[PDB]
Amino acid sequence: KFPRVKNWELGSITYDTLCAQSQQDGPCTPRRCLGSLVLPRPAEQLLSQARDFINQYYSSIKRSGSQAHEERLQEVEAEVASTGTYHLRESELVFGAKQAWRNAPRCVGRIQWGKLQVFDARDCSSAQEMFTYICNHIKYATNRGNLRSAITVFPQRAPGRGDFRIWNSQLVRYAGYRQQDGSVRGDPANVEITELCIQHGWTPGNGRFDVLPLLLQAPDEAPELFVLPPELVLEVPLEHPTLEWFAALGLRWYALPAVSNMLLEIGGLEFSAAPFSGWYMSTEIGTRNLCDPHRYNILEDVAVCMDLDTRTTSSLWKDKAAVEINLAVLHSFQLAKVTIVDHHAATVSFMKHLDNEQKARGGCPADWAWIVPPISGSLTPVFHQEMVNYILSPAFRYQPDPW
Amino acid sequence: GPKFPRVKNWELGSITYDTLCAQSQQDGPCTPRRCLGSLVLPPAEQLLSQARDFINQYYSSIKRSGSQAHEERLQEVEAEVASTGTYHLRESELVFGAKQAWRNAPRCVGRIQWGKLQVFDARDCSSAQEMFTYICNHIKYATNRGNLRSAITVFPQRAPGRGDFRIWNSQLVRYAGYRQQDGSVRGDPANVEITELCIQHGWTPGNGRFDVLPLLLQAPDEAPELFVLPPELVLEVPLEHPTLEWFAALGLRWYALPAVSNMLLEIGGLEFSAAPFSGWYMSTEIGTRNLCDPHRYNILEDVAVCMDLDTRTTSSLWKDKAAVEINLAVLHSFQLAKVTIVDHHAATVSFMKHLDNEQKARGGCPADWAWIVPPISGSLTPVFHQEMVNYILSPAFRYQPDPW
Ligand code: HEM
Ligand code: HEM
Ligand SMILES: CNCCN(C)c1cc(F)cc(CCc2cc(C)cc(N)n2)c1
Ligand SMILES: CNCCN(C)c1cc(F)cc(CCc2cc(C)cc(N)n2)c1
Ligand SMILES: CNCCN(C)c1cc(F)cc(CCc2cc(C)cc(N)n2)c1
Ligand SMILES: C[C@H](O)[C@H](O)[C@H]1CNc2nc(N)[nH]c(=O)c2N1
Ligand SMILES: C[C@H](O)[C@H](O)[C@H]1CNc2nc(N)[nH]c(=O)c2N1
Ligand SMILES: [Zn+2]
Repeated sequence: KFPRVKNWELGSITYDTLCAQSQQDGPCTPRRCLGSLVLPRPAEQLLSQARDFINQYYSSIKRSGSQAHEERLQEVEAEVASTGTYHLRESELVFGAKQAWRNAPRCVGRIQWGKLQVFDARDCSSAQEMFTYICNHIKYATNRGNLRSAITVFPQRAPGRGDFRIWNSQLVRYAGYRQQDGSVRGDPANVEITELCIQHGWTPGNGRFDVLPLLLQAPDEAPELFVLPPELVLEVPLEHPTLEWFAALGLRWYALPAVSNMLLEIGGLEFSAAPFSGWYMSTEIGTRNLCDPHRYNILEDVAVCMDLDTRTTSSLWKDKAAVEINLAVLHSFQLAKVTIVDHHAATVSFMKHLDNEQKARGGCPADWAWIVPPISGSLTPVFHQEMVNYILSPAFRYQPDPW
Repeated sequence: GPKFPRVKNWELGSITYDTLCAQSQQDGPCTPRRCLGSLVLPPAEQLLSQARDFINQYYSSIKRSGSQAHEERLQEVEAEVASTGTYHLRESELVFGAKQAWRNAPRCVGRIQWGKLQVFDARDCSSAQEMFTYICNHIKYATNRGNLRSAITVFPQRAPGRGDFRIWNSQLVRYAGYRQQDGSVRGDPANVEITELCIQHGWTPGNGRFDVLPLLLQAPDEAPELFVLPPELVLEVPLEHPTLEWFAALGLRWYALPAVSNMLLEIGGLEFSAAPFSGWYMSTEIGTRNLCDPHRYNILEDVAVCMDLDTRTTSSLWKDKAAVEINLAVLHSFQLAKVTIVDHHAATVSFMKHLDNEQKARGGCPADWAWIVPPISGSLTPVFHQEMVNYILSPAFRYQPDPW
């Protein structure tokens, strides 16, 4: 049996047959659905994931079952048989990274999946070197406001030894300073990484938008501190197209969303440092990062400037302030010529992606709770679209924090 | 930690474990290999175990579990089943079961109110005309001149070898949907089919955007029959906006009483195929889904044009700004008309209080995140940041096939 998938706005029906290729088990059983949880709770098998991945690569280039195809499967068998592991060709790595993005059920930006610059950094042997590669990535990805998707791939995990790791969850993060009295100055999401930085010797500031240094770690070594050169870190002050006092709030955000704590798995190999970046969807900044209660939490302050009736929920002051904040983000990014996409444009392009994927592959793994944006859900088309969530490889996965 | 689902609140950092899911006898649509949580829709000795189960639940609820009364009720149930193949619920069993079915409904955000539910027994009903008197009575009590009270009326259970009692309409109040020559719809496109059924059974149609439909009511093994609700029983609220003076000119309105009439109520294996129940609205149901879905009244562009927004580019957020104002108009006009309504901020806050009560009372609460989170301003409400475990418990409200 294959899932019947319905869109309730159009009345149309598809069948997901792609999920039959699912590698791994998710959190759900017939007795209870755990879909809304954010986090999850040797050689024969590395070999089979390797074979499987190599079969996909050769299929992708239509040279499947050919000479090169069997010689490569032989290489993999011969390398695993004597070292217990193997290595990807650079073009196999490029294919894997793009497929890992393609497969990410929670990503709304997947229409872009084929366009991704891949920097091979597997020849790194120190924290210093990683920092070199990280500066290259940021300078490349930012491209003065004209953002380009990219991923840098540091050396794979190895049975012996500790992992290459970037300790920060993103390459650009604002410090969060826990005050005497429990309040937080800056981004509350970053209190622990901020504390790690200081303790590994960083001199802190006391702003709300102090860009953190990076903690980079080469195997079985103490991590090292590196400051990003400020001219590499593009930022957009926030203002509103009609509310003149908004700029006064002194709010801002960085251009480049570069996730750096996830693990990339391709054909059994695991890449524990492989930072990747695209461009922001404006609700991530306008709704979540600035309005979440446990993040910068600015709703009430804006509502008061707007001079709204804060005393009651039913004046919808929250809803109103949130819309002006998102509009400020969009306006400000467009003004500064920095790539951003609104939640309506993004979800329309994601619907076109579902359709492309339906033809290309027979389905598309999608996580409905993550795909529908955090404001105006049912005003976007994805809300009315049933989706099927499941795990395909290559994949991005969570991994434990290295400390 | 323990061997049950760990549940996290990401805003507050707190953790619970759901042990209630262990009580689930019925499976849902998910498996280890894929999640189907976002899909809208996924006996003999068999009756006996559902019955025995429900009777145990009843005796626990009255703290008389294991008692001689408890064991005599079980034998009473097996006696009756054994000789007729079915059995009857005591009155208090039916009240308990109705409340528990609402308590159990994973998609309902209003469950903080579950113990406060007025249950009309109409298990004696025996004609379509009589079902109509009960329904009028329900609408009268439940509306209460604007001060809405939750209620369910329960009609006779399925019975082996006799047809069912059915209310054909999906709600007791529904606006007509008239299919046009040009292929569009006047009124509510959700009601096209029921509207066409009503006409085919002899209703003379209107041609307004808000024509109240008649009810089609079917007694056992009979063609359904048509009943027009007297207009003074159907309370309606004209929509205006607190500051946008022109909003009233749009002539939009909504009824006071949300009453669902097509779900099956299942209690200890018995099936109440007609058991309409009503509460009060949460404002986003009307202001966001009913008035702004593309496939419903679809008014967002009309309202944004009147507000003079730039509807030619997504990035002006015209949709979000118009939806906010339509929601504000629904809240303001209900308040003004003194008709009970609840906004999505108050409703979700209260539902978090419900989760905390149920966590202490039963060790968890089955809940369907995609339906509990409201269709605007999702992450500005606390439910967005609450993980939720979804499973089926009984007594239950269930979907059932349409009778035609
Ligand atoms: C091109 C512009 C892109 C946009 C607008 C975009 C949008 C998003 C958004 C909004 C999320 C949810 C983020 C959150 O709520 O925390 C997300 C998740 C994700 N995206 Fe993207 N994305 C883009 C590019 C990329 C790229 C280049 C990759 C990797 C090569 C990627 C992989 C992911 C993954 C793995 C997730 C899931 C994160 C998790 O499980 O926590 N995306 N995307
Ligand atoms: C008292 C005020 C109540 C409020 C505010 C309320 C709120 C809601 C909302 C917003 C929904 C989701 C509707 C949708 O978008 O389709 C819903 C679903 C539901 N509520 Fe309520 N509810 C209330 C009372 C009741 C009562 C009195 C019952 C039954 C005794 C009930 C049983 C249900 C059920 C069974 C569902 C979902 C069934 C489904 O669509 O699959 N609720 N509730
Ligand atoms: C709190 N969520 C988990 C943190 N995390 C590991 C994360 C992962 C992502 F893929 C994406 C994001 C959001 C950042 C992002 C990343 C990318 C590549 C594009 C984009 N528009 N936004 C966070
Ligand atoms: C409100 N509905 C009835 C209350 N109730 C559970 C009950 C009533 C009886 F008269 C007798 C019994 C005992 C079982 C039994 C036995 C027989 C022969 C018939 C019948 N209707 N019921 C239960
Ligand atoms: C896909 N399902 C839509 C139709 N349907 C069967 C339905 C069922 C409900 F319980 C509730 C609703 C929503 C109406 C409602 C019903 C009640 C009792 C209270 C309230 N605020 N709102 C619809
Ligand atoms: C508990 C809940 O699943 C959690 O808050 C999720 C919901 N959906 C989300 N969707 C996106 N895009 N990002 C998120 O962080 C979350 N958070
Ligand atoms: C496809 C998707 O599951 C469907 O549109 C759901 C989503 N969430 C919902 N939530 C509520 N309260 N009501 C609904 O009708 C829906 N529809
Ligand atoms: Zn599931």
